[PDB]
Amino acid sequence: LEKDDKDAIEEKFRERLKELVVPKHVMDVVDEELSKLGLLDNHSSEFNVTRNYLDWLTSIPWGKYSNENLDLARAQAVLEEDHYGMEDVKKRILEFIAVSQLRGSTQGKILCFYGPPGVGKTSIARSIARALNREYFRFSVGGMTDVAEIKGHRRTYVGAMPGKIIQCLKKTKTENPLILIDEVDKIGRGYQGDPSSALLELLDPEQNANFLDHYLDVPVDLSKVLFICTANVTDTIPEPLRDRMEMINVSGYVAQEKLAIAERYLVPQARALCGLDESKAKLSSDVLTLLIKQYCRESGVRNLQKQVEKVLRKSAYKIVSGEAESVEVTPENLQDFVGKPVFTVERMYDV
Amino acid sequence: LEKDDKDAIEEKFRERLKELVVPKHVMDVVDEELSKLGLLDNHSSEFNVTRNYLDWLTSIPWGKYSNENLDLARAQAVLEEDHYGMEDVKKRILEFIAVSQLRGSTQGKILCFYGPPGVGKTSIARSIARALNREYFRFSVGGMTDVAEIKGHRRTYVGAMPGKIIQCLKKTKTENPLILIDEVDKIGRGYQGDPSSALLELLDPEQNANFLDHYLDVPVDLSKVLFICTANVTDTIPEPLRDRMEMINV
Ligand SMILES: Nc1ncnc2c1ncn2[C@@H]1O[C@H](COP(=O)(O)OP(=O)(O)OP(O)(O)=S)[C@@H](O)[C@H]1O
Ligand SMILES: Nc1ncnc2c1ncn2[C@@H]1O[C@H](COP(=O)(O)OP(=O)(O)OP(O)(O)=S)[C@@H](O)[C@H]1O
Ligand SMILES: [Mg+2]
Ligand SMILES: [Mg+2]
Repeated sequence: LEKDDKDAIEEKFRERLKELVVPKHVMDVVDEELSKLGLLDNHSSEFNVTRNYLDWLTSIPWGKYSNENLDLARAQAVLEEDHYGMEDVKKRILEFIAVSQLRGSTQGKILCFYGPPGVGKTSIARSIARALNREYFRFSVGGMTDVAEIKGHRRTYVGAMPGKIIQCLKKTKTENPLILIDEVDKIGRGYQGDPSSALLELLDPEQNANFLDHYLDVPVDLSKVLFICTANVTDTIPEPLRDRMEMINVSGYVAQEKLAIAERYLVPQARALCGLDESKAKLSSDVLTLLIKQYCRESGVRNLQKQVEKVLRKSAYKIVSGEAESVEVTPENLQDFVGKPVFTVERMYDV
Repeated sequence: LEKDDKDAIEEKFRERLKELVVPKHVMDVVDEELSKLGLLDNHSSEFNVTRNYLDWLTSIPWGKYSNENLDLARAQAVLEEDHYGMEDVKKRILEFIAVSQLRGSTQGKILCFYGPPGVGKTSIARSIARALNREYFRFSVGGMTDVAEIKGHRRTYVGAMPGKIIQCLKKTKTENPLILIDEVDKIGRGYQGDPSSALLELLDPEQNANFLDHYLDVPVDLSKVLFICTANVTDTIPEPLRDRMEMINV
């Protein structure tokens, strides 16, 4: 077993590294460690750390890129297909694809939506990632207070693994994932190395190219990512970190727009969810108008979500074991069919 | 000792996996960990760690569904006899089962109760779980501050164990237990990682499907669950969290 066994894996790391355009910072560090692996007995207690370190270091993609759809004409459709309104964020992504159409190679940026809850902030990134066609990911940071998740540990410790971003980058083979940090403003104070101190080193647009996770210390390029971050309010963020990234402000909706979203997605979205059908559980557009005028006039689009869902489920139970084979919601019933209205119709002096 | 060995623990895990209908995603992580176990020397700190983490990955049910009852009036009996009145909630759950019976497969939701103390808000939960047949579980959050309790720890720490809900879930084989958070108003805040920062990830009606626990990183779909939350006065709850979950006033 002089040439057997060890030669297999040592060749294996070659093969997996062949196709990549390995950066020169790494290519020195790799092969000498492969030599060190070639020296020692397979059962040597260190061998299982080195065999691990290569398995990560051979595996994280190095300059491999998932070519993105570039034409914006077709981008308009898919960007619109799954959300309505929100024109300014649509325009910002259109600008980004425009620039990337201009200067050849793909390139990243950072952004930070923020605004009223339920505007659609978290609900868009999946759409964008389908739009550009760069690989999606998501990574909530809410309440996190341990920097190790953004960094990893030193590999001296048993079982140490690289910071979460590297696990992402392995799991989404392309080098330019659409990372989506989330709920940034509610990130915790860990009272010993809180994460806000960490994030600045990642998110700085110029310094980002040399992020260095503690586990495998070799620098990784990261300009290509398109980070996105969201928060319902933008005061908790420390001042420099607030400086680092653009703050698009998602807008709250208005009752014309609420009705607009209503017919297009919401009612179908839940009618399929409950299994009802057209002509068995019909809703007038005037019922949808009245729900907004009376029962829900808040900036979000969750509240109306719950009204228009409950209105269906009442009909659900009212059919399957009730006496009517088909409900037909009409305005005359709503005051009882959903509860008493919140908003009053301010009609005091008609005389 | 029945010849304890690498291939034996590898088998017992493998056999344990079969009945489950695992998501294709986590199956690959398990297959890598299995090879990494087999190569690893038997007695070493890395080995016992990785064996433990793989044990947890097999222990979590994947796709098991304790049967949800379907009959309405027969459920109405068990929801009526042991708690007088409170027509609102007894009507709500009845509507919900009417839907779940209608659209085939079981499906979760989320909701919350609020009102004067002693109205029975906590009392009704176990009656519900007996009515719909979902396995019960409860865990007060009152006064809790350490966020890790609902998200575990990194697993490279010596004794780290997965967050609370996963412990709730391994013990009761259903993928759809009726978790019953209690006293949401009085979660700890203002000096350590607020649990409220974390709860949004759970209670998001749709995004919960990729809840991601620190210990076992692999996303844990839990959309089928039926959370319930209680709080005698609905003011201390920060607004974004109050958005997620429909209020009901006994
Ligand atoms: N223009 C839109 N079209 C369709 N659905 C929308 C739109 N805007 C918002 N939504 C809905 O908003 C819901 C939640 O989206 P989210 O962005 O998660 O809400 P949110 O604004 O992130 O609130 P948070 O979680 O407090 S930051 C989803 O059910 C979407 O369907
Ligand atoms: N309709 C009812 N039938 C029978 N017992 C009831 C009813 N409503 C309330 N109770 C009683 O309410 C008592 C306590 O119920 P709880 O739900 O704990 O009250 P509570 O409203 O939860 O108050 P908390 O603990 O401050 S939130 C039990 O002894 C029940 O027997
Ligand atoms: Mg959100
Ligand atoms: Mg109680």
